[PDB]
Amino acid sequence: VDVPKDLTKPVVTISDEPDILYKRLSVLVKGHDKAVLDSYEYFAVLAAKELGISIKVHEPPRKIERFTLLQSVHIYKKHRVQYEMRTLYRCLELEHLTGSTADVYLEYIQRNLPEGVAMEVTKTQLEQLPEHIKEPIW
Amino acid sequence: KFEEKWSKILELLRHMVAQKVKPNLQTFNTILKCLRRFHVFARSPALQVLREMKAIGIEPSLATYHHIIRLFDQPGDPLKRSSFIIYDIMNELMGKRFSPKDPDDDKFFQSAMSICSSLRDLELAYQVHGLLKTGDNWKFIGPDQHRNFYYSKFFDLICLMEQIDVTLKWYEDLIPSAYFPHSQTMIHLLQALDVANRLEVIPKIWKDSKEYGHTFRSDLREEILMLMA
Amino acid sequence: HYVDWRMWRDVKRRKMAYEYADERLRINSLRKNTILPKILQDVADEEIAALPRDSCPVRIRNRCVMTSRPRGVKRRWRLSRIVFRHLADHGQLSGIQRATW
Amino acid sequence: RKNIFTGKRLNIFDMMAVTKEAPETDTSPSLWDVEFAKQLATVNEQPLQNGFEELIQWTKEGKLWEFPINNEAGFDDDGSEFHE
Amino acid sequence: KNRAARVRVSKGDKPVTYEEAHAPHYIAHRKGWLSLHTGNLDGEDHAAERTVEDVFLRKFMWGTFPGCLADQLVLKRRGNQLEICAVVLRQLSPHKYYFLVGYSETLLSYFYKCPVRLHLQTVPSKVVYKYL
Ligand SMILES: [Mg+2]
Ligand SMILES: [Mg+2]
Repeated sequence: VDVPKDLTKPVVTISDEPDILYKRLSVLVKGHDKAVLDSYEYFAVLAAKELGISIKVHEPPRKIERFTLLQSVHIYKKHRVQYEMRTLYRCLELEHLTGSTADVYLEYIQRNLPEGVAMEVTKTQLEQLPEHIKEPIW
Repeated sequence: KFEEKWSKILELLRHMVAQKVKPNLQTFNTILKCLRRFHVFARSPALQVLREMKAIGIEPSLATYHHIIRLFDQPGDPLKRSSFIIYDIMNELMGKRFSPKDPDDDKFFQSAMSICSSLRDLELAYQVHGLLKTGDNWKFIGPDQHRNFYYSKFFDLICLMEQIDVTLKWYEDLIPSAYFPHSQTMIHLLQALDVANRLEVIPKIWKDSKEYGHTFRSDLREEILMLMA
Repeated sequence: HYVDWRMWRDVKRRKMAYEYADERLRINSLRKNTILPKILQDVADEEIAALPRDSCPVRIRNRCVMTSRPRGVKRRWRLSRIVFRHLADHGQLSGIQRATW
Repeated sequence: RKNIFTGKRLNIFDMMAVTKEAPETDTSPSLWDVEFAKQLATVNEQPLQNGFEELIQWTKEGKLWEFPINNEAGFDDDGSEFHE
Repeated sequence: KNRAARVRVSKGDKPVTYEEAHAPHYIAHRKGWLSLHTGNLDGEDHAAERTVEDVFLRKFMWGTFPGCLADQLVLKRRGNQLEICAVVLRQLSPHKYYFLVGYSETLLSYFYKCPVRLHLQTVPSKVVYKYL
């Protein structure tokens, strides 16, 4: 019964400046845990469909960095311990979205980036020719 | 006496007009806050200050109605005047989002709910709580001592004048999410279950009483045992 | 409050090397070319050789930041092999595990 | 049957033709004005109600990063142009 | 014989937690990591700085809640937020826990220049996984 009557909505102002057009957004997430990337993929894909963004997904090949260390504090050279760091990837490819839609989606999925997961988002913007290049001076 | 003080104040205000000084919100809030002493003698003069604000262009804040609420809320029979004063103040504030303008804006809801319980008017209490729930108005409820007082009077009025099926919905929505109840609120709730002939809930009220720090309250354990037996 | 006196000496070397880095860079540029006269480059050789010894970056040593061990250090974590393993073997280094393949 | 907003008025003051048309932008922040502004921040002082409000509060204070992430946030190399 | 992070067999009277009962070769197989950040991912930087901070936070909390910690800390980093999840006992009065939470969160926020939060989960006693 104790529900709010009226809710104040955040003010979104429509500007007079034209918006940015992104041909592609390549969201590459990196992590140590494959299951966490699976959950993040499901969340990011479902979020894109609800907002009407066309999204594809694929898994780049993982990387495993290994190195060796001595096992004893002193001598015993022929006895080592080997460690590794596994970097797993998941690439979300979004296409044909404006700058305003990209800012909202990226803010939504970047805030919900799980701990231990990094993101590298590559944005391909569409631009027109500069006015100086449209014709030769002479 | 009031007539002597009210003659000096009207002299300062006329001086303020001679010096080309415009009054602000605090000019009229200070008048209403200072007339709280005289009570009955200052009821009509206080309403002249309110109509004076509206005409000039100064918008009354939550503090302006708090001082008018406390001025009319004198010990006695509130039905004569306090009834239509709170009814007219809520028709004016209905569906308004408030901003902080006066230091005493966080005292209105505590004062408005205090009269609703005195008048035993539940429809008016819903309008007060409805105004508190529109927009960000919930932040004017005040400190903790004022927040517990507001909900104590609000829920004790629900247990009294509301159906038991709705009373138990407010009981779940407010406690402990909104406030922790006083031991006397648990007794008002038991008295509501008795009037509704729903005593199968008594064991639940005792479980909740212990969870709210009322395990060793004498008045509460005696109330529960008497109803059961 | 550094681990030992040897770490304290390296702390001072890194501080002095940072303070003279710009000066050493500018003087070295005069020496590392075949454009300026030899007479000017010979003076630049004497100038950089007269700077304090502990300003030379080749004297800085990458020691373990927790035990001051001068060798067996992994640069990425700045820890000796012994300290690194202690943290890794207790699962306190994010994403690092034993390697089997 | 008479509303409280209809009746006698003090009639001492007069209707403001218009609110202050031109403000005093360079008004000095006297100790009386800086302290009265803190009393207005106390009437809306309530504890955080949920996790979103903690993030909103940290964002306004500047503790929490602003999203989407800009790796150059808060760093403009003295407004220099590329040709400099 | 290997020693690293191995609680050795005894007479059957030594209680060990789940984390203490697993040797290093079970990391990522049967037990997770006690700290999660992006520093150790391929192409990421500042792994050395995150490591020093983690070592300090573990010593700070151990001495700030003496005799209260019932397990190792779990350190989480998201953006510039730092979350510290600790399992503590139910011996200290709640007032002292609230004091130490308000004190530690504020002190660490000013020390590492980032919003720090401390999440406490209380247990009646140290959770025993097995008796070695
Ligand atoms: Mg060397
Ligand atoms: Mg061996």
